[PDB]
Amino acid sequence: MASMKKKGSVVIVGRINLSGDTAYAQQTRGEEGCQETSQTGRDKNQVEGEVQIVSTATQTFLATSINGVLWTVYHGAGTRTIASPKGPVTQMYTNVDKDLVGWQAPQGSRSLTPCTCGSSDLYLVTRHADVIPVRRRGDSRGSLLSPRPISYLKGSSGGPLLCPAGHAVGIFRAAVSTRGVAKAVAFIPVESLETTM
Ligand SMILES: COc1ccc2nc(O[C@@H]3C[C@H]4C(=O)N[C@]5(C(=O)NS(=O)(=O)C6(C)CC6)C[C@H]5/C=C\CCCCC[C@H](NC(=O)OC(C)(C)C)C(=O)N4C3)c(C(F)(F)F)nc2c1
Ligand SMILES: [Zn+2]
Repeated sequence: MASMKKKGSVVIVGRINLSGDTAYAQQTRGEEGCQETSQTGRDKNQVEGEVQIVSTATQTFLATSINGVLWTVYHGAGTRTIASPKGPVTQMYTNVDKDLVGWQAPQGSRSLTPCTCGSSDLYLVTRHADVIPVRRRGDSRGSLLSPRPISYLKGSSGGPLLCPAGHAVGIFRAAVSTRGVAKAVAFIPVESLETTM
């Protein structure tokens, strides 16, 4: 028992900048500092924006602030704490059935508003800051207007699908792949997050 290890914290390592006319990824922490911050859980970096790039020791993905909660996928974060200036922060929501977790949104983040538009013309934001049009096809599915190899979507779970007005419609969960080409995506609808809240 004496040598039983602790899994580290999720760490914010960058963000997707949507504040201007041009979407772009920004790295805010390199690999070595990420490893150190995962073990201590103490991240003194200033957080900005709605979409964070996050990492564990073994995986990197996205997390999205909606109504004061930073949300991501359970298949990325598990039950992990997130690093913050005051130390590790415990999840406030965990739902494996939805592939969903959330923590209180970091000080300095900005939150998206849940969409009430009832629109089916959506936009997926990836970890490379690509803004991909997606037609909504059901409660939890949308089609890519321009299909792409799954390589282009890998690492973007936890990112948002947005409506034309920039509201949050859902959280990207899984790619529907045929022969390595993503023609559609599965997402956690924001209504599911609102109920969890
Ligand atoms: C115990 O609790 C659990 C444990 C494990 C779970 N594993 C789950 O699925 C896994 C992970 C998820 C994935 O790869 N996600 C993305 C990503 O980027 N992840 S990632 O950031 O790289 C990351 C791995 C986090 C670092 C957006 C994808 C981008 C590219 C696709 C790559 C090819 C994979 C295609 C596959 N497609 C699929 O399964 O499609 C159907 C329709 C569902 C069958 C798919 O997408 N995935 C398979 C799910 C889910 F299914 F709910 F998602 N729940 C879980 C609950
Ligand atoms: Zn909307």
